[PDB]
Amino acid sequence: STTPINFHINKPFVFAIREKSTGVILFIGEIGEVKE
Amino acid sequence: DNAFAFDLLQTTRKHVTEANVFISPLSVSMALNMTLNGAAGVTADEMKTALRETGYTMEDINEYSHSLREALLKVDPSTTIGMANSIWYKQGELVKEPFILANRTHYDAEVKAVDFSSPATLPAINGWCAQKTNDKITKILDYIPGNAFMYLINAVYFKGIWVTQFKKSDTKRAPFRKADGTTQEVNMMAQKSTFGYTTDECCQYLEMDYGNKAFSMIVMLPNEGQTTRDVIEQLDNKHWSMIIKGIRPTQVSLRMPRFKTECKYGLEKKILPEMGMNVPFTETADFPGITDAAIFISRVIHKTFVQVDEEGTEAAAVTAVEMVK
Repeated sequence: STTPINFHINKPFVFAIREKSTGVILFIGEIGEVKE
Repeated sequence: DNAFAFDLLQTTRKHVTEANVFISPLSVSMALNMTLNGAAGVTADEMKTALRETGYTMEDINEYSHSLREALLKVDPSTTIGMANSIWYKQGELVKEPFILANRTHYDAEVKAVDFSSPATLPAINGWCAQKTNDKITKILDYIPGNAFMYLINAVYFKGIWVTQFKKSDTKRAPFRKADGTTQEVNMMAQKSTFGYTTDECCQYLEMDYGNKAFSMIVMLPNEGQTTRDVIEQLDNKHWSMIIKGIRPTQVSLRMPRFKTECKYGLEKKILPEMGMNVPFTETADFPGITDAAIFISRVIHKTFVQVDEEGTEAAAVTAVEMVK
């Protein structure tokens, strides 16, 4: 119903993979260049 | 308490020059905590300092590590999680049983006495890494030095499927502005869904769940003119808590690149010394819990892999602590 927010990842970003019950960060990093 | 994760990220980012950084603080702390069970005196104190574990006993660190591994392995059967540990030591050397038994008990360590001169030993170790990472990290070592004594190796593996997957038919070629200012063409995935979202003065934040929502990815996207270096330098438990508690379900039109990155670090060179671990990398190190022989840490090798795509994310890390005479 609500108008969507644009979240366009077209530039460097930081990201993390976490688990909620422990709160632990399993992985974390920064992407400055996209590779395949 | 994710202070070690943020301090390791900040210190790694300061000492490496590559555009991408990708680490598993969980893997590094598990391999170093196995090693810490054998350290005495200042060797142990400096390792606790670098791990942000000062003020905790080994009993509490080991019990926490064990309970954490147990929780992560069973919280979501719809996500694949691996947490494996192994110890490889020089055949004919005496390694103390209390140290082996502590690491078998709290880290489920697989302990092997090996001939480091055998042509079979490097492929046995590297094959173990491949087995514990779905063949995403196939080698942790290229060589074994002649004075090798022991390897303590952790492998973390993750394969999650997005709660709301992208359709590959919606992926389009689009520009991505690199950190060095040049633009490249990428495969830009797209979907419109309900996601966790929040903002602050610097950035936009998104939370993308996997499986039964126990695990998720947090994305921090700096606003125009803002930088990831500033995000990294400002991250700490307080800022992380502000992000997590601020997340609200929001309708979002997401554009995300399909991306992969593989990183390799020698954490002994600059990163762990800056975090406070100095004596363990020298001949003055003391590991009487492991052996009567004078040993020290020569390398802390950390390798990682991540692939994000329309289905989800596959990530792996291996950390090997190399001890030598």
